[PDB]
Amino acid sequence: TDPIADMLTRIRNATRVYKESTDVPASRFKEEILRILAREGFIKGYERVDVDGKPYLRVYLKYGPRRQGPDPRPEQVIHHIRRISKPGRRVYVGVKEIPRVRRGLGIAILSTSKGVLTDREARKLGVGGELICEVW
Amino acid sequence: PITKEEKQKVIQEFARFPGDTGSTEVQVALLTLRINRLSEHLKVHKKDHHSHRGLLMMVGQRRRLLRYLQREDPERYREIVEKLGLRG
RNA sequence: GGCGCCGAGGGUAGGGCCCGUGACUGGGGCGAAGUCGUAACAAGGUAGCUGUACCGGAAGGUGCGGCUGGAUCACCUC
RNA sequence: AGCCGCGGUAAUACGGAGGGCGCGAGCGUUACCCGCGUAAAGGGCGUGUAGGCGGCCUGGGGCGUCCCAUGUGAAAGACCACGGCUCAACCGUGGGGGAGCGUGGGAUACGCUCAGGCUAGACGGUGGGAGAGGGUGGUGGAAUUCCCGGAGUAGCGGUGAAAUGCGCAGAUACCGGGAGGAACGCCGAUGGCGAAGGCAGCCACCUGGUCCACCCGUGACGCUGAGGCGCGAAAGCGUGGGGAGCAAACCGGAUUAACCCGGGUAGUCCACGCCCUAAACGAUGCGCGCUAGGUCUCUGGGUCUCCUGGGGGCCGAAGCUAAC
RNA sequence: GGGUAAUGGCCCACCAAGGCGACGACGGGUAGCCGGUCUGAGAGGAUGGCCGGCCACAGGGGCACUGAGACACGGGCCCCACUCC
Repeated sequence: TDPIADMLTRIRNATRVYKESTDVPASRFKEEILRILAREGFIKGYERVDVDGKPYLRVYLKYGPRRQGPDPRPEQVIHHIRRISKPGRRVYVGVKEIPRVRRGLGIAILSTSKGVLTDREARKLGVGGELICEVW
Repeated sequence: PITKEEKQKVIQEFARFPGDTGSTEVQVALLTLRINRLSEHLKVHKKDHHSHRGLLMMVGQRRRLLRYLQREDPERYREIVEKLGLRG
């Protein structure tokens, strides 16, 4: 069972149907993830909520302006959201082997040796980690 | 025809403490009681395959209940297997 | 120099593998127009699909059982 | 060369000429290299082991991974610059780099190992519900076959025809009773249950699986899954054995010049054992968890503009153009 | 225990007991391995007689002297097939 993938998935299906928010299982490693995608713009932000004593991490799906012409469905922000390094197929890389996000327009969540950072934050501090997932 | 009152005895027999009605020992205990009952059934209804399947279900489940208590605490595991007459 | 063993031949018996050839058996593909015959009887139905048993030189046929499809104002059955 | 394809009186290499591309000699033929399943590709299905991956919180050691330092793996050779023949294939000189290995130090997020705590998966407890789950033991009716008794009797049972059969008798459609066996209507319904098969007159007993509710307890003891083990309609095969219906080989009429109809034994049947394919279905690469999601009809539980768990019909997003 | 490259093999003797694997060999077939070369940028497959290093092969098979190292090489000895005298 993969908690991360299952999480990033909800985020996707959340935008497809065009919802205001989506609840997810509260987790430390997940919190940081959602936190980063919020500092960039992929998501409007998140918040902690305890449902019947159960902690969650409902996130706010952010959307861009209106389409070019008479058409509802606002312009999406997260055009994609998959994971690379996952159970079974562990995928690790070094600072000199760091991947390449979608032409800067996005971030590649890397579980470096200095906390959950991105492709650049890792390149700068010169640290490598695990290819959590690439968002764009 | 049984299985309705005798449970209280079986449970309170393997109950590690007053109120315990589902411990690893209890689960296996009550589960074993079912296997014995089912076993006494197939011997009469050999042409009964369905229930025969459920037999391996509890037997397979029971063994799993054993291996667990084994790697977690082989102390109670040796006792439960003895109090149940399982492989003396 | 002599004796014995470690070694390796050869010979005998049994089994196996590879290569080449002969009386002879069965099946299949391809080349194309032809010989002969014809399963869907040229379709609600009929029929067909899959499998096994029996039968025939062959075309195949046929019974049982499990599914398709078709269809109108008309159920499938031996 | 490979492929589409050309000629039978014409487009071109069916032949040749004029023409054209490449070319420093050339060009040519031949031999060697370079994800996905609803309809080619579903195991028959199920229980499980290896194995691999494993919800939440804190901490420690610390491997894997990442980084830094040193040395070798050299040279050769590739890359960069320069020189010498100096146009190059070349050669020569210097330097940079790389993955990998060994030693030492640091790092900790995730994974890995371990300890104390949580359970939002499952199991167990209590209280309930639905179905042909399976097996065993009884019980009831229609219909079919045969005999006797009553009666009548020349025609009837059948296809569009007819033959066949009925012919001890007095048949067949009539009435009542008796013996045997098999299959078991209306309700059975886009239904339901079960591991698959398969199972549906009803009733009792043994027994399995599954759903729902309050929500205590033990505590992810998990999920899938190759061998192995058990097992599928009809079917053939061995032994014991009774009866009935139907029925392929068989027999006959007809048609023809055939499968429809009639009779019909072997046989099919029940139980044990052996055997166990294509199934079904296409919702099967298995399968699990989460996630999106409205209305209508139907099923089960507690509630009652509801929710959990199935089936069918019409969608929206998205996927697949190639079933639209 | 003998012998030597100086104990990890190997040869002889004795007692006990199994060892290895499916995260896949004992057997069959071809290829020598690597740096490296070409396709290439993809690094996957394939090939390797020339260049350098590391191994095996003296017509074949076996043993062993030689021997600091020139140690199963050259060469020598024996047998089989075969050529010449």
